[PDB]
Amino acid sequence: PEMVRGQVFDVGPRYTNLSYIGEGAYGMVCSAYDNLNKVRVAIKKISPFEHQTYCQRTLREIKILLRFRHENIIGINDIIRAPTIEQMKDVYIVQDLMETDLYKLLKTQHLSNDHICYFLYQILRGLKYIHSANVLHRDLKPSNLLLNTTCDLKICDFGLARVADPDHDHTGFLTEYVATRWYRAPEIMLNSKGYTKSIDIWSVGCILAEMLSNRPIFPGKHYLDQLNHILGILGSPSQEDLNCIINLKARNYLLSLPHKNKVPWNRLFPNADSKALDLLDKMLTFNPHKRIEVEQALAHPYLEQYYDPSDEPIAEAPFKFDMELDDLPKEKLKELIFEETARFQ
Ligand SMILES: COCCN1CCc2[nH]c(-c3ccnc(Nc4ccnn4C)n3)cc2C1=O
Repeated sequence: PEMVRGQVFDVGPRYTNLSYIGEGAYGMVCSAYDNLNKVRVAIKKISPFEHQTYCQRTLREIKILLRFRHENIIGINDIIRAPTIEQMKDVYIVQDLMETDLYKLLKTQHLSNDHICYFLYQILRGLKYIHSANVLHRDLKPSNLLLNTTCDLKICDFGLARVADPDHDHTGFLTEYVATRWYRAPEIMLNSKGYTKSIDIWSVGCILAEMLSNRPIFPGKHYLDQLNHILGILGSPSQEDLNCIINLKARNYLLSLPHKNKVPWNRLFPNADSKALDLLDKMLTFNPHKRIEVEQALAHPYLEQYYDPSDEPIAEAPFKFDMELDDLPKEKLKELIFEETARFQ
């Protein structure tokens, strides 16, 4: 029973020599050596039983990963848990280990156009699969994109993922959101619950911009400030864009703002590929209905050297509907997690 960052990892003795990788609100990620497999792996400790919201997120993450199988998406190799519900205090997800992530890479390394193009293709390829399953990632950011030495890319962290619900997306002005702020689409702040696929596309665009400059494009200091940054670059929303916002609080705030003109991408990224800037423009579109879709993004001239529809697979068993996990108490949710993880025992 080794310890990391104050946390006890009951993964011994099959897994030994734990090293810290990252943290979350209710979980921790470590690397370890898999005795009898002769390889180093990644192990995520999850402790969601004390909170209903966490139990919902856990069941969804596990359910998705267990059904997903794709080169550009992190899979589950094993799941460690106590033999009984009474003894089950945490859940350990074992995954393949990746050398690093894009967050770590961008802090130190300048990316060549070839790398940017290749990284972006792999993200969209993975995302095509995700969206074909009727799933939304809802937390795509550099620290959630893993890399190895040969530049293979894998999407990780399906903790905030859900089945898409387009008919129940509308909401009020400045309603609270759990996803990372810098990669949050403008509509989250104004009228969206983030239940549509276009939410992931915005994030990818934010990632593409960051790959171009090694700096976040919309670095809001806080929740209120995030929209300030987006509008500062994109400029004032058009009449057409404004008519899709029917919540009066949101629309009236937008109308109350001074006129601002759009800042051209070539002024922010003067060294960037002109085709890359074109694709970035369609990803970072204010109106979520006008925003480019994953399959369209792949067919974009910027990625023409990788684009192969036959080699970009989709899911065999897409999720029919989102589970009503919200209502269920921390107790029934635990029992469902227990049953989902039973096969690995
Ligand atoms: C508890 O947090 C939940 C959210 N979350 C945080 C970031 C993360 N990273 C890996 C992972 C998986 C495999 N390899 C790596 N490698 C790696 C990255 C950096 N440094 N290294 C070594 N990271 C899984 C997760 C994850 O799911």
